[PDB]
Amino acid sequence: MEMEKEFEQIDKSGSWAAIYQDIRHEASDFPSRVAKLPKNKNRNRYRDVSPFDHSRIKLHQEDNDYINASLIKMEEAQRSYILTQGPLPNTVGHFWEMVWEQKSRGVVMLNRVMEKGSLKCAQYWPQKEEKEMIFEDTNLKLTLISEDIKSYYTVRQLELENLTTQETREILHFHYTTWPDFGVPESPASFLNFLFKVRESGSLSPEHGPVVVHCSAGIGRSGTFCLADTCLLLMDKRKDPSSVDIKKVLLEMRKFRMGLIQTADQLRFSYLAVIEGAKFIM
Ligand SMILES: Cn1c2c(c3ccccc31)C[C@@H]1C[C@H]2[C@H](O)CN1
Repeated sequence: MEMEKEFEQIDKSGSWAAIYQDIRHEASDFPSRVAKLPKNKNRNRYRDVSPFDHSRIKLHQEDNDYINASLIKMEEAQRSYILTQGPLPNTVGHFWEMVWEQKSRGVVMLNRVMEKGSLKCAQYWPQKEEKEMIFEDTNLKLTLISEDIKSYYTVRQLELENLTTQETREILHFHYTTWPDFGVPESPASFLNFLFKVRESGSLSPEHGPVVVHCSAGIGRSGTFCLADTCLLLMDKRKDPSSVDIKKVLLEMRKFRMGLIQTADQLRFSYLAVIEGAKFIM
């Protein structure tokens, strides 16, 4: 079926939970043996969210190459994304090592450091120009260059230096700051405006490594971001945009990381975002 009328048909019939459970039943199951090794317990935020072995990002280190991060490679859309958990106190150096090694231009953050009165990720970037951060375990330096605070999101320019080679690179930090502590946003308008700002920066384009996208677990809000982006790109590429099937795209993405889209409300919100976004594109 088309999307907008399939949408109204699920609303009128109140069957979002049944649609979402079907997706959960059909989703791929691949091994995640490296994630579950005892030496990696303090590298995982949640025991039930792990990268598959076949698609995990490897650190360029011979001691321990493990990080909770996955490469989502979308062949028809010609887009790739790295989805990862919010960094932990003992993985902030690994996080920036990955950004460096994978040649990423942008980092997309969809959570606040504290939500619901608890810490959802480490404070992993500097808050003042004159107070830079050094990650001694991976030999990197990170400096805040500029910050632009808007009503729904903040954009930061960061300088990442590999202290071993003295090479430097400019990284863009796109921080969506207004996702509610509970539920999903009422309107997709600010989320879509944010997606378009990331696109306009070059961070999603083939002349760079894959964008790094995270929330707390790296599957719910993060899944919504890449699902909406890929569906909108396919609607622009194909002769028949009504052939784009958001459930089929989500199942393709779940071949590369488990659990993408965590609730039926996130699934409905993803439909809403793609529907409204397709009208603005034209
Ligand atoms: C424009 N720019 C540059 C850097 C940078 C770091 C943060 C923000 C912007 C930046 C680092 C140096 C020179 C240039 C270049 O793009 C890369 N090498």
